[PDB]
Amino acid sequence: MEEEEVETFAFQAEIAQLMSLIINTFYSNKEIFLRELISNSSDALDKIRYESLTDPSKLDSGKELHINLIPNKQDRTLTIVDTGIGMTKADLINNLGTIAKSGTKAFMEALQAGADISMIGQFGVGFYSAYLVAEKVTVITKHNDDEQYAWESSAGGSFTVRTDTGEPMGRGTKVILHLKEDQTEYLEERRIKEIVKKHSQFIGYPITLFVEKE
Ligand SMILES: CN1CCC(NC(=O)c2cc(-c3c(O)cc(O)cc3Oc3ccc([N+](=O)[O-])cc3)on2)CC1
Repeated sequence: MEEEEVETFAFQAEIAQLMSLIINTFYSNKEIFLRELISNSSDALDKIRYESLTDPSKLDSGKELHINLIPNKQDRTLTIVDTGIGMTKADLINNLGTIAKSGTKAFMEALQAGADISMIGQFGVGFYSAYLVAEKVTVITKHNDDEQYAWESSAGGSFTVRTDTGEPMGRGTKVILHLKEDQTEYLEERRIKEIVKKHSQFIGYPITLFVEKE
């Protein structure tokens, strides 16, 4: 029998409030969740690109800087993979839920008052837009300085972090959105292409959509 250690963390209170607001309120324009993922991937890819200019060995773990979109209609997941700089364990714990974000309160107030959900990116809390469409999010990540880790949450106020025993990634971050049953349009090729074209046209890294043959 294998033994695996898990650590469970509480979300910072306002982040938990925001997650409940995002999950339990209807919003139109939920398609912007993908813009937010691609934008975060692009930022991570920038980080490794710049780091590699001085230290080409930081690319030992993979030279290609790109984003892959992987819809899976069998398990109702949409996976966004990038070969950006990746996150350490401490980064996941800190950056994905335990540390307050200065934009969370302002954003909840904006939203309450009728701001379009598209505004979320501006408030620095765009990652949480995943919960517009997903009931559960898993973030698997590998930084050159750390082992591969998995973060996961179904909201409800906690997340977990564990060493990832799944398929090794060279470097980068994979976000797996377990979509809500009414949000399966985001597994369709045409819809994904539509929303990438509408919202993610100036990503300066290649993006490839992988479509399972029907
Ligand atoms: C010290 N650490 C600091 C963090 C550095 N890594 C990254 O920035 C990073 C981000 C991602 C990264 C990613 O490649 C895709 C994503 O969809 C989300 C990511 O991380 C984020 C986590 C939180 C937030 N947020 O809430 O604002 C935004 C992005 O992968 N690597 C690595 C060095």
